[PDB]
Amino acid sequence: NIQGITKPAIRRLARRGGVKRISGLIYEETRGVLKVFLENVIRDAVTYTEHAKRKTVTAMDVVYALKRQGRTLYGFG
Amino acid sequence: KRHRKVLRDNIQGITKPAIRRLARRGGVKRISGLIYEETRGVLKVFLENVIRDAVTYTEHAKRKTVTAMDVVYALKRQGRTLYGFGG
Amino acid sequence: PHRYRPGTVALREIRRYQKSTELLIRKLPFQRLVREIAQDFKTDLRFQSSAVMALQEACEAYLVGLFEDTNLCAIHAKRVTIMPKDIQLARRIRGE
Amino acid sequence: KKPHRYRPGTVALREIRRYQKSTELLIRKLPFQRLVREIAQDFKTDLRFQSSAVMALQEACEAYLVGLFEDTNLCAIHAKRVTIMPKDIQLARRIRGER
Amino acid sequence: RKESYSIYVYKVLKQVHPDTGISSKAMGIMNSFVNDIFERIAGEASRLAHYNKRSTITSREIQTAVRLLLPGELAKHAVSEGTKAVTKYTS
Amino acid sequence: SRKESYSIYVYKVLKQVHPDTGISSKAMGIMNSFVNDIFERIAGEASRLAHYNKRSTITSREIQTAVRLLLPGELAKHAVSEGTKAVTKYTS
Amino acid sequence: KTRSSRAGLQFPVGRVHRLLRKGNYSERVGAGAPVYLAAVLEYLTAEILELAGNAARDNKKTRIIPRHLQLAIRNDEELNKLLGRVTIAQGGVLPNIQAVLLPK
Amino acid sequence: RAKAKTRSSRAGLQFPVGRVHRLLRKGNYSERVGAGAPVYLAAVLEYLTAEILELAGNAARDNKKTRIIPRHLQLAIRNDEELNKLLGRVTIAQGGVLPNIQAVLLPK
Amino acid sequence: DKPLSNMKILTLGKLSRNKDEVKAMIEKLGGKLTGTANKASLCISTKKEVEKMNKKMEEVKEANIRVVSEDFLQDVSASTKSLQELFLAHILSPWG
DNA sequence: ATCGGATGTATATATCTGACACGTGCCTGGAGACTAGGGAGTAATCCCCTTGGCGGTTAAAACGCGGGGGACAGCGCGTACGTGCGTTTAAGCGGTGCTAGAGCTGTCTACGACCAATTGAGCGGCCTCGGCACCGGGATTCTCGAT
DNA sequence: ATCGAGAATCCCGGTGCCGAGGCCGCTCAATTGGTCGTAGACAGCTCTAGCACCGCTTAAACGCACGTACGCGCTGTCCCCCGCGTTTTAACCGCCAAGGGGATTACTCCCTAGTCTCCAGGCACGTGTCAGATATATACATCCGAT
Repeated sequence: NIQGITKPAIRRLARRGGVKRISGLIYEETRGVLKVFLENVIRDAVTYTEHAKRKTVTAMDVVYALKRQGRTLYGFG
Repeated sequence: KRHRKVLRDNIQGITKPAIRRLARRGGVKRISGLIYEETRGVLKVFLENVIRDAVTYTEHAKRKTVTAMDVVYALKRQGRTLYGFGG
Repeated sequence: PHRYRPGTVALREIRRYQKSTELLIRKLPFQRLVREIAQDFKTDLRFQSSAVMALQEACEAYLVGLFEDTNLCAIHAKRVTIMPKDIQLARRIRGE
Repeated sequence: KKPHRYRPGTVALREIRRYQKSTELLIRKLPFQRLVREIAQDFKTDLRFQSSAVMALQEACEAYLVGLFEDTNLCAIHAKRVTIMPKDIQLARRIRGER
Repeated sequence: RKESYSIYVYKVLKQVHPDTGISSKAMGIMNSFVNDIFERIAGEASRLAHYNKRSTITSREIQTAVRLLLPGELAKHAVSEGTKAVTKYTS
Repeated sequence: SRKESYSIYVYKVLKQVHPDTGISSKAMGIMNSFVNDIFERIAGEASRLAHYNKRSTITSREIQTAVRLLLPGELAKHAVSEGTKAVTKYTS
Repeated sequence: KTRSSRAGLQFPVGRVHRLLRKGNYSERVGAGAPVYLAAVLEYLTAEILELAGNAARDNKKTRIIPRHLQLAIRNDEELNKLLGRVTIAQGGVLPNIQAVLLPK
Repeated sequence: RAKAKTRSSRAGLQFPVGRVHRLLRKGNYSERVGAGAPVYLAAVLEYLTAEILELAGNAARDNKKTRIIPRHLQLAIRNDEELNKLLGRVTIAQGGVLPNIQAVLLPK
Repeated sequence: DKPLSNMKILTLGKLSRNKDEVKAMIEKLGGKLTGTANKASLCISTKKEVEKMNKKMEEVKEANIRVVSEDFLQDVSASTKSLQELFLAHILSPWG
């Protein structure tokens, strides 16, 4: 399933990141890193959801998760 | 009313071989000489930020003397929590 | 027939995607991934649509900044080409 | 007979083992205290110190510098350099978010 | 019902740039900024209170929290503004 | 004048894990530093949880949740198990 | 009357006070604390909106949008220092290429 | 009245559940504090303490020292993934660092 | 200062600052750059181009548009002096 | 190097639509006008711990002199990654429809706070002794320049 | 290539000390055990937002070809760094003297919390337009050979 993160999407991300030239080995590594980054956030988010006795995750769960994980996102508070 | 001699340029007292010993504990094998002054600058800035906030806690306490707790608070808010001097 | 040189369109692409703000990953499969990840922390979960969007913004942002570090790692290595070791170095320096 | 000499960098490895084994502080005590006092005297006059406060600063500063040099080491190694250069520090601090 | 800073932010916008509007997403981000900074200041003010056994957060805590949090010219200007506002409120 | 610390409880725990073993005062100061920090982390997140859920009360639920956020997995699970066991025992 | 009107501020001093009390930060909150805090928030608001408005004018747009905020925040050193670990929805990044990557 | 008995003793804990409750109230974290909280908290702290001191005592034993010192704590902390992750932004006075050299730096 | 106003200032002839530096100076100065003399206000160059007299500058001379040495940019990026007088101070157009 | 092919980009004009800029109804949370209990401000007093300085020792830093190996400019050459065309595919969209569960309202009572009597627990001070440090000498390791 | 100096390191053993471990008074902070009000657990209802599924379009991702320029293994040579010996020099240590200010206690009162009554700032939610998205044709900017 994770392979749905497309090669040209990763390229566009690298381009917003100012990268000129790209080893193919990047794509799988990036998918691995992304998966870990997602997992850590999601675990805490689900933890807020579960603490709240919800079955539904909120954007606030993501906010609190990201804030405690040191990456405070404005635009969803 | 009996003060010590006024302080200037003490950043040079951070010795080359001390900087080397620090780099050695940091596992550095080989050192370019340009490192010494750059390190001094980085250290000077690093110190200044902590010290200012420590003094800020000292001022809020209306104290004239800086405590280790003042240092601890400064470091903790600056994200570099030090165990060894709390209380 | 006409051509650009290698890298020229890549510099054009940098200008494009740095001038723009649009999210870069496909919405649907990003959500699909999030759901299967979440299933391992708890079964039978559901999501606010906004949470998906917020996650995508966060992830793309995290990746972009990390790629700038990666770019700088390659540049410090005299490469113009990124390699996995650049990411590993950046992540290690970040303390991940 | 030619006097003994270790090969270049052999003693530096011995020095790495040495200072990685010990816990001891590495900067000259009173000069460090003078620097701290000097810096503090730029923010407010006649500031006084607990002895402990000074020791804690030296601990903090040495630890910060050491970890920073470890990152610096990696930066040179990644650059295939055996030798550290100011750019290594700068790069690391930039990645760290100090810049 | 649901609170926000938004109308106050809107009046600030009208003050600095009468002819200029704002997007809903941007106004959301403004609320995020306000919330964040309020929490930062208040948390440090609480810590100052604990560190000095004080029951009361006061102007002096806020002034100090600002001095810890803000970079130089923002801190100075914010201090001036808070001092002024307190002076006017007192009179 | 009167101070307080965790030090005796740390020392009892020390006797329990390693009967024959002592500790330095500076190391004990570090242990106190550790207890303080981890206490404060937990209590802050408990407060946030309670706040986000409008609860006036911090409870066992908050501590359990706070731990499940703060700690790495197996360390957290052992901690969750311990705290749960202590609560059921205490309740009896 | 209103507390904000005596302060000469747009921010809601009463709401600030009530927030401070129920935000559990202390047993007590002296009367000037919310006034000072409101002024700080309002000032920072003004400083942001000023620069974002300038950015929007440069972009030839009458309305402030997330791009403009991010742009302003990363162009000012003190804002960027204050907000470094923050991320902004639909902000993107500063247009930026390292000179080594260019032609010749 | 009945003979005085500690909440800590009922919990089967060394850590001071009563002092913990006091600190929770005075720490302003919430308007109210349910009695299971100080128990659960104490147990957690006491467990983490034991988990540290086990490995620190091992580090000391390995060093042929019978008394724990700051070096042991730091060593034990960096030698566990979970403690190191828990304490990664934490510095330890007189801890030193892991003895560690990158292979590229060694002789041929 | 912002002494210019969208002035589409043309840039030619082996400028020692890069085109994006010159653009940044012009546009900090309230201007805009151009490649087109037909819609330019003014042009800036090394004196060598008024020695070379390439078709590009010759079009500017035939537009009679005033032209100045590159240190004009340095001067406007440093001083509030009347551009009319700075033409003289940096003059490469005897024309206009 | 210039010079023109190209194609990509930014700039006028229309337009259209829908988001935000603004108005009205209205309610709750701020706020005006009380009260008082105690937080904290201010004074006074103690003494301790911080600050300064002097003399003596010797560890460390500074300083100078090789020299070798690491830094890095050049470069030959192999591929892997950028650009581009043609293929295919699945993301997207606007639709529909469903019902789970999130959210609001409402009851009732479990239990955390508040006070008050009691006492033993943990802290502060004063013992006393063994784990550790400390040479100091002795055994082992590891390095280098021979071969 | 493997083999001797010889330099550094780590290992036993007598001293001795001083920090850690320990024990006793004993103050206040925990517990004991009573209220009681309201937090919040639990039931109920509803409507909304999330979930599911459907057909069509076309933007996107993909898959293949190819060449160039990038990465990168190799070489020379230059010096800047490491290592080692002499110098000096200032850090370090003891012990001494002064006195600033941290710390604590006691008093007094200013003021922040709390309460009730009042009501307009601020919130919800209608609605009109002009901000700006979307072409689209157009006139610029700029890249790339081919000269």
